[PDB]
Amino acid sequence: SNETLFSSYKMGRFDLSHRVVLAPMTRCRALNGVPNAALAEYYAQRTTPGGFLISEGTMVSPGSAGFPHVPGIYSDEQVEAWKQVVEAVHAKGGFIFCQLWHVGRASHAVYQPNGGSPISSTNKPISENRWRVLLPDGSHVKYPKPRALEASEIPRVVEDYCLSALNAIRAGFDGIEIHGAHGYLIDQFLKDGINDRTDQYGGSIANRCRFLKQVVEGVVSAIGASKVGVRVSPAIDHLDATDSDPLSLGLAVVGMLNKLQGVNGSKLAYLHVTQPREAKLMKSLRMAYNGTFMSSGGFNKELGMQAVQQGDADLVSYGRLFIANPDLVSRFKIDGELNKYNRKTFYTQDPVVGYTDYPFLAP
Ligand SMILES: Cc1cc2nc3c(=O)[nH]c(=O)nc-3n(C[C@H](O)[C@H](O)[C@H](O)COP(=O)(O)O)c2cc1C
Ligand SMILES: CCCCC[C@H](O)/C=C/[C@H]1C=CC(=O)[C@H]1CCCCCCC(=O)O
Repeated sequence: SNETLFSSYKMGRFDLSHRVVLAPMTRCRALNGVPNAALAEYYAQRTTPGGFLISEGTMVSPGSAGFPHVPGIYSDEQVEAWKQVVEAVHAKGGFIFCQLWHVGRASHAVYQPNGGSPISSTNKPISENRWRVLLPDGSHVKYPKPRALEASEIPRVVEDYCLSALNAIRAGFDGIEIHGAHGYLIDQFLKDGINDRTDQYGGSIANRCRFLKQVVEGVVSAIGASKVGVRVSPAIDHLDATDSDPLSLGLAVVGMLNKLQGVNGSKLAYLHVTQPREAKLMKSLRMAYNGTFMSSGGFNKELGMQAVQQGDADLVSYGRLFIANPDLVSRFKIDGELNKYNRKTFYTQDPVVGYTDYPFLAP
């Protein structure tokens, strides 16, 4: 009860100076899928010594994008271009994980090779009321009808995750995070409100987890458990990703990861859980997971401070506030003022405006 957001922490290999984490955040500045100086600049600004960072969602294969100008890690060109961003982070003594991202059905023909259909667990489109895919021209259109995968096809998509993880390390990354949240590919298998499968990848809760299990297994096999994080969001309806019982789902995922750590012999870097914005559900998964717990969603300083003090979380990741405040860790420390975030420049392509030009705190 004497631990705070500013207490040091040992994350297996990595000795952290504090608990404030940069949440993964799509910003769409990686023009044409390739990272650049602007990304290096933006992440560097946000780096503190012993500070932990999570990169924006990063493509694992052609077709895995549902956003314009998001970066990839499947090609050599991408690997080489990422090096500057990581080196920049390492220079300032921070740690960085590449989030491995497949959007599944949350895509468009535009982002698909040969203009194909996005792949998912189901053939059902995302409903057309609340949700629209954003296109390179800035317009918003309806999500198309996806193609459900053959069972035989899945081991290949898992191999895409392996290569991406192997590239990430080769590019200098300290590790990777599996994006299994927010209604993207993995979540489309996890949630029974999407996964209408007949086979071993659907039905029972154990069956809905089988996809993630394999993805986590293959990646851990490739680069070691200690360099792997997993992000899930059991209670988030984004893109029609509902479950009949989110608490049982979360606990089935938590349970899966525990029972995997015996099979491997080593612990994962962390489990990353996002809240929408009961609170029993979070505390429940925490007690249940044997390892580091990074909690996310709607946090400020006081909430983040009390989460650590009470043992609800080891680490707390910040999204919206970290965009507006490159030196957020310092601002929290001295209880300083916070810059407000501008929504309009979240997903614009400018290297500077709304991206790196958020001012540091004055001396
Ligand atoms: C502009 C923006 C982009 C985001 N992109 C991602 C992403 O690529 N991958 C991911 O797992 N979460 C993404 N998120 C969700 C954040 O990781 C985080 O969970 C969310 O911002 C809620 O936390 P907060 O209240 O501190 O902002 C994004 C959020 C925002 C606002
Ligand atoms: C001005 C707001 C634009 C919408 C941006 C929104 O935060 C969506 C972000 C998506 C992009 C990548 C992701 O991984 C998604 C984040 C999921 C946010 C879910 C909302 C949580 C809640 O229910 O409070």
